[PDB]
Order: sequence, then C-alpha cells, then structure tokens
Amino acid sequence: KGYGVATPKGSALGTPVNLAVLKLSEQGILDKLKNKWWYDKGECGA
Amino acid sequence: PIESAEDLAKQTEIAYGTLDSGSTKEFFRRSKIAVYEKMWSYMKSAEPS
Amino acid sequence: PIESAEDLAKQTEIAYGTLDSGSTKEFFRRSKIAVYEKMWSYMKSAEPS
Repeated sequence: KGYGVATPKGSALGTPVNLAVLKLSEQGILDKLKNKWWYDKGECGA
Repeated sequence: PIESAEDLAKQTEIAYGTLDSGSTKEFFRRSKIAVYEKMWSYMKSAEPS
Repeated sequence: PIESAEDLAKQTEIAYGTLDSGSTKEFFRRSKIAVYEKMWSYMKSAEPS
C-alpha cells in the first residue's frame, strides 16, 4: 500500500504536488524524514 | 566503555547533555551530521532536562 | 554475516559493485548519506572495476 498527497479533481496543484513528491523522493528527503521521526526520535536506540 | 559520540548516540542507558546556553548546544543545533542530529534530537526531547 | 549497507561499507574483505550504467550507480553517485557516500567512493576507486 502507499500513502499519497491528495488534491481535488481538476485542481491546479495536482501536477506540481506530484512532481514535488517525486523530487523529494529522489533527493532522499522522504527517507531522511522517515529516519528523523521514527528512529532519530526513537526511545529504544539501535 | 563509550569511546566516541556514536557510542553515546546508539545507546539509551547513559544520558547526556550540554550547558543550557553556549557554543556546544548551538553546534549540536546547527549540525548536519547524522549522529549529531540524533544526539540533538535526544537532548532536545529529553525529559527531565 | 553482512546484514546491512553499513556492514558492507565498514569492512574491506568483501568487494561490492553494481552495473556499469543503471539506476543504482546514479543513486550511489548522487547520494548524500554518509554510508552511501563511502560506498560510492569505494566503488569509484576500486580496481579492477
């Protein structure tokens, strides 16, 4: 399954938001946020 | 024993902190290194202070 | 046994590589993570290729 950023049908922001999500994915920022909010702020360590 | 900052950042049995205001806290706040980001997140979210 | 990318990057007895051209090589070339930067440097400077 996947989580997606949702927009109204026919909205002018759908294509820019999709492209922005793809850019953030390829730059490693999504993985960086995942690590920050799951493991950097984890209370159990490694 | 703890031989580097990585050994501190990996565990949770030993707490660690800095001076409330000074160059060390700002260094950890502004750091972009992953281990120092982990340390800064822990120290900022640590309770009690 | 080698279980993660960090384990590969730390050791030197095991060599690792990718295709000569492809998406994995570009991922390692453009990566800003320290472990992947280490791996890309090793793979770039490894002889024979």
